[PDB]
Amino acid sequence: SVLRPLDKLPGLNTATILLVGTEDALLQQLADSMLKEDCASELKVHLAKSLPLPSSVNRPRIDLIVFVVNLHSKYSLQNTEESLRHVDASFFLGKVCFLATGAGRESHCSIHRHTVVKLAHTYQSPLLYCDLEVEGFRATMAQRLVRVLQICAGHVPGVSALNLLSLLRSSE
Amino acid sequence: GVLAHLERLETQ
Amino acid sequence: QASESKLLEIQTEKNKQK
Amino acid sequence: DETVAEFIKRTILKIPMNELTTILKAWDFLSENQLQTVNFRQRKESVVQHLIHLCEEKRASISDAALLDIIYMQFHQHQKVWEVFQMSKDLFDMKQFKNSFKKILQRALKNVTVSFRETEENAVWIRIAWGTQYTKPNQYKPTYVVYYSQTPYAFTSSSMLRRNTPLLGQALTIASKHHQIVKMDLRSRYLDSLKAIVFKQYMDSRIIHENIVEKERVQRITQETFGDYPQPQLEFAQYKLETKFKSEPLRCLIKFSSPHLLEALKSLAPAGIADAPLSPLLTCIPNKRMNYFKIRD
Amino acid sequence: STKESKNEKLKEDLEREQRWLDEQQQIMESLNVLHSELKNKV
Amino acid sequence: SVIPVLNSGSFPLEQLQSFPQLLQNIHCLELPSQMGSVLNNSLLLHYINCVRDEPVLLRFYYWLSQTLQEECIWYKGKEFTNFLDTIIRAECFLQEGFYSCEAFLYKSLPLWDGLCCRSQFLQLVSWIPFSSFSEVKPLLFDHLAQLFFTSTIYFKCSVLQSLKELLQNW
Amino acid sequence: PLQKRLESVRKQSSFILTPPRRKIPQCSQLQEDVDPQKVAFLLHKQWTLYSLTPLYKFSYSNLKEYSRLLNAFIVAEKNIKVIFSTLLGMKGTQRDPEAFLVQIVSKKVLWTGWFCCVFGDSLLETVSEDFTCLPLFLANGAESNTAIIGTWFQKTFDCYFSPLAINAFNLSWMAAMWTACKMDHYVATTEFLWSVPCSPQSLDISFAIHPEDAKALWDSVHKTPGEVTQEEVDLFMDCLYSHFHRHFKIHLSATRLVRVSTSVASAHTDGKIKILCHKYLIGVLAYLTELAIFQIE
DNA sequence: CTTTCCAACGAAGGCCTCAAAGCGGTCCAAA
DNA sequence: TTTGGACCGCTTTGAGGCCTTCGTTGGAAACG
Repeated sequence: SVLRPLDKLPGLNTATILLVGTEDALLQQLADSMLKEDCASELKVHLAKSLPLPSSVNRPRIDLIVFVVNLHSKYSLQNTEESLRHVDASFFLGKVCFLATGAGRESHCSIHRHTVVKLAHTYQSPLLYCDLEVEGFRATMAQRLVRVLQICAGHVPGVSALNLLSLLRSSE
Repeated sequence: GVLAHLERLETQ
Repeated sequence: QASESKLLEIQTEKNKQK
Repeated sequence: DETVAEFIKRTILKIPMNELTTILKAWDFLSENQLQTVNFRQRKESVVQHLIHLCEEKRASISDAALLDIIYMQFHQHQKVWEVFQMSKDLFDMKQFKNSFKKILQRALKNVTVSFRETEENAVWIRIAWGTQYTKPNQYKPTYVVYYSQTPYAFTSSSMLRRNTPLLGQALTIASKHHQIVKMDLRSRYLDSLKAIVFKQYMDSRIIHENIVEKERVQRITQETFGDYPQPQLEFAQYKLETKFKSEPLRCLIKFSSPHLLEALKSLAPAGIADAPLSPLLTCIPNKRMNYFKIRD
Repeated sequence: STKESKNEKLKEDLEREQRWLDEQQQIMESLNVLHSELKNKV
Repeated sequence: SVIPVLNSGSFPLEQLQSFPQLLQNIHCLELPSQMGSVLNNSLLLHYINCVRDEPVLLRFYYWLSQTLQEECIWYKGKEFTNFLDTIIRAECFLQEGFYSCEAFLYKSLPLWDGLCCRSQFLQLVSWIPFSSFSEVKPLLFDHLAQLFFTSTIYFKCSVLQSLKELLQNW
Repeated sequence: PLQKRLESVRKQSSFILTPPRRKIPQCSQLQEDVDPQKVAFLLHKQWTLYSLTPLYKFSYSNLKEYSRLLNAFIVAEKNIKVIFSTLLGMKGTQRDPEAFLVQIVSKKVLWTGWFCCVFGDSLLETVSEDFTCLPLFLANGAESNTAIIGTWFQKTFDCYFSPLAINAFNLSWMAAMWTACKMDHYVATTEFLWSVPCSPQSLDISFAIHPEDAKALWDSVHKTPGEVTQEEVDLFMDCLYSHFHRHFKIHLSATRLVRVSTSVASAHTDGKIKILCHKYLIGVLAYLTELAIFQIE
C-alpha cells in the first residue's frame, strides 16, 4: 500500500508525524520528547518498523515523514531503502526528512556518513544529525521537529514544503 | 555580555 | 603591519651580520 | 606434617577473611575455645599463624584439611567448570557405597586421596587428589565430584580429569550399581543453574503506535517461549555446524558468551534483532538439556 | 536588557582595546629603539 | 592539565616576569618547547604577534586541534567552557582568526545540536578568515541555515550578531 | 606558507568522493635490512595503537641522550633500564622516516614502544623540514609505563598520542583485505566477534569459518583480480549475514562488529592488533598508517 | 612395529591492576 | 576555651583482568 499525502482531510488544527525505524525504545523516547510540550495545534504521533504502513481505514493525514537511521547498523539502512519503495514521489517534495543518530561517535558509526549523505542528496531531502541518547540533544531535536512540522503543515502563512526544501537544500 | 544575556534568555 | 615589517627587517639584518 | 600444614595455610589464604569464622563454624575440627583465642580484626598473617598454631596443637591430618577444602568449595562453588555424567541401567546405602568407591579408587593404581562430605539434598561431595604409582597424590591439582543418591546424574569439575577420565567414570558407575555411563556434551560454570536445568527444577493516547499487532505478537511469542520465571543462569554456549550453502557444505562454528544468557536472547525479539519465533537451536537450551550442538541437513 | 548588556559589553571591550593599544605602544618604542641601537652599533 | 606547564645570549623564558624585561629582551627571545602557556601569558603573545614563524604555526595548529578534539570527546563541561573562553580572549588579540578552531567547527557543526556550547561556538564564527563565498557555503553556511530555519528566534538574533561581527572583522 | 595550502587541502577533504579500490597485497618476504629476530619479537605479540602528530626536532643520532632522559624522568616519577634501537627495512617509501624501538628492561623486557610510518606521504607532503613524521605508535606493556612515556613525549616533542579507533566499516574492509591475501599455511581459522548494544552486558556472538570455506566463498565473491572493491566487501558481509539468518533467523546486521581475526593478523576496535605472518606485515602497517593520517587530518 | 618429539592449543596458575572499605587526621559543633 | 562529633584523608585489601606456564594428544620421524 503506497502512502499518499493527499488521501484524506486533516482535523481542525491537527498535525501528524510518522517515525519509521528499527529501535522501538528510541522511537518511544523521541515521541515522549515530541509530546513533552504541546503547541496550539493538536499533535498525533505514529511509529512504525517498516513500509508499507499497515492498512487502516481510520488513518488521518500524515503530513510529515521522518526516517530515523542509525549509523551503528546496516540493518537500519536496508530497512530504510526497502521501506522507501512504498511511498509516492510527492512525499519527497519536502514531506520527508532523515535523522541520523550516533553520528558524533565516529568510532561507533558502522556505516560511513558519506553513504547516508549521498542517499539524502540523491533524493533531495533534508538531512539532520542528532544524538537521541543525550537528553539535551533529544530535546533540541524535539522543538526542531515540532517547528518543522508547524512549517510543513501549513499552519504558518507564507511558506510550503517545497519552500522549506529550497531553504534546507544542500549545495552538493 | 549581550551574548551571555541571550543565552540566559534561552535558559527561560 | 608596521611591527611585522620592522621585526622582519631587524631579524634579516641580524642574521646578515652573523 | 608440614604438607598438610601448608595445604591448610593455602586453603585459608584462598578463603576471604570476612567469612573465615563461618568456615570454622562449618569446619568444626577445632574447639570453639581455640576459635575464641583468635581475633579476626587483626592482621591476615597473624590470624593464619594463629590458625596454624591451633591446628598444630591438635593432630593435623589429610581428612580434616580435605573437608575444609570441600566446604570452601561449597561456599564458593563458582571457580570451576562443571560437566554432567549420566548413568543408566534400586537399593542404596551410604556406608557400602563409600566402601566400594574407596576400594575401587585404591585399586586404581595403588592410592589416591579421597574424601567424602555429605551435604543437604543428598549432595555427597567427593574431593579426589590423584597420585601416580611412585608419588604421593598431589593436593595442588584436585578434582570434585558431586553425587546424588538414587539419581541418574552426577556432576564433575574437570580441571585435570582429562588425564584419566574413564577411571573415574567406571569407578562411579560400579559404585552406583549402574551399568551404562555416558558423558553428555553440556558444560557450564554456574553449578546451581546446572542443578535446576538437569532436574527441570526451575498512557499518552496522542501517540498512535502502528504495527502494534507485530509488537503484541512478538512479545507474546517471547513470553510463551521463555516464561515469566527467571531463566537459569547459563554463561557459555557453542554450536558446531556443517550444512550445505544453498545460496561441499559450509562448516560453521559459533560461540555465545554472556554473563547472563537466556536473558539477552530473551530481549533479542523485543529489541527487534531477531524474528518473533526464534530458531529451535536457541529455544530448547533448557528443554533439550543440551549445550553443545551438531546439526546437519 | 540586551541593549544595556551590549552597552557595558562594548564599554569593557573598548577599555580592553585601550589597554592593548597602550601596551603595544611601549612595545613599539622599545622595538624601534632596539633596532636603532643595533643599527648604530654595526 | 589543559595548559602545559612552561619548561624554559638568548633571554631565558623563566626570567621573563616583567614588561620592561620583555621590552629589553624581545630581540633575543627563545621559542618555548610548548607554547600553550603562551595563551595565558600575554608576555609571549607580544612576540607571537610578530614572529611570523612557519614551524611554530604548525606546532600550535596540531597542539590546539588535538586539544580541542580531546576536550570535545571528553565532554560527552565547565572546564571546557573556561578553556574556550580563554581561547576566545586570545582570539580577540592578534586581530586574526585561528585555523584549528576553524577546522574543529567545520568538523563539529554538522554534528552540532545547537545548544552544547552555543555561546562558545557562535563567537568563533565571528573570527573566520576571509574566503570566497563559494567554498564556505557548501561546508559551513548550509548547516548554519539548517539551524537558523528551525531554531529559536533568540538563536536567530544570536547568529545575526555573529554574522555582523564576521562582516565587521572582514 | 605550508599552512595555507594545508587549509586548502583539508577544505577539499569532504565525504563526497567515492572510496577508492585497494590493491591486494602479495606474498612478500622480509626485506634484507629487516632482522628476522627483531620482527619475530615484534610479531606474535599484542599491540595498542596510537596516532601521533609529527615530531619536532627529532634526531636519530642522540638516542643515548633520549634513553638517559627517559631514565631520569622515570626515576623522578618513582633496577630498570631504557634501550633505544634503530630498525631498518619497514618504511613504505624513502620519504617515510626511519623506524625505531624503545624497550624497558628490568635488570626481561616489560614495555615496548614502536614509532613508524608506512606509505604515509600526505602528512610528509604537508610538513616542513624540521619535523619527523612517524604518526604510528604501537605500545606493548603496562599502561602506567605507557602513560609515563606519553607524558615525557608530550613535554619533550610537543605532541600527543591519541587512541586510534576502528569502526565497523574499516574493520570489515580490512577483514576482506586479509582474506584476499594468500596464505600457504592456514594456521588460524578466520573468526569475527560482535557485541549487541545493551547497557547490561549481553551476548557476544563469535562466528568462525574454516579457512578453506572462507577462501572459496571469497573467490566466489571475488570479481576484480588483485584488487578489493566496496561492492566486494558489501557482498561478503551480505553473504555472511544471509548465511547467519538462514541458520538462525537472526539479523546479525543489527550488531556492532568488535573484533576480526584471520590466519595472518587480528584487529580489535579498541585498538588491539595481533600479527602472525610477516609476508604481509609491511602492507598491514601501510593500511593502518592511513588511519593515523585520517585522525590527524 | 616401536618410540620420541614437535605441534595444536588448551588451561590454569600466577602477575597486575584497581575498586572497595577501615583506620586515621582534621575541621567544626557543643559544653 | 575545651571537648566531642563528623568530615575527609589515608592505607589496607579484595576482586578481576591477563600473561605464562604446564600439560598435552596427535602426528611425524627415527629405529631394537
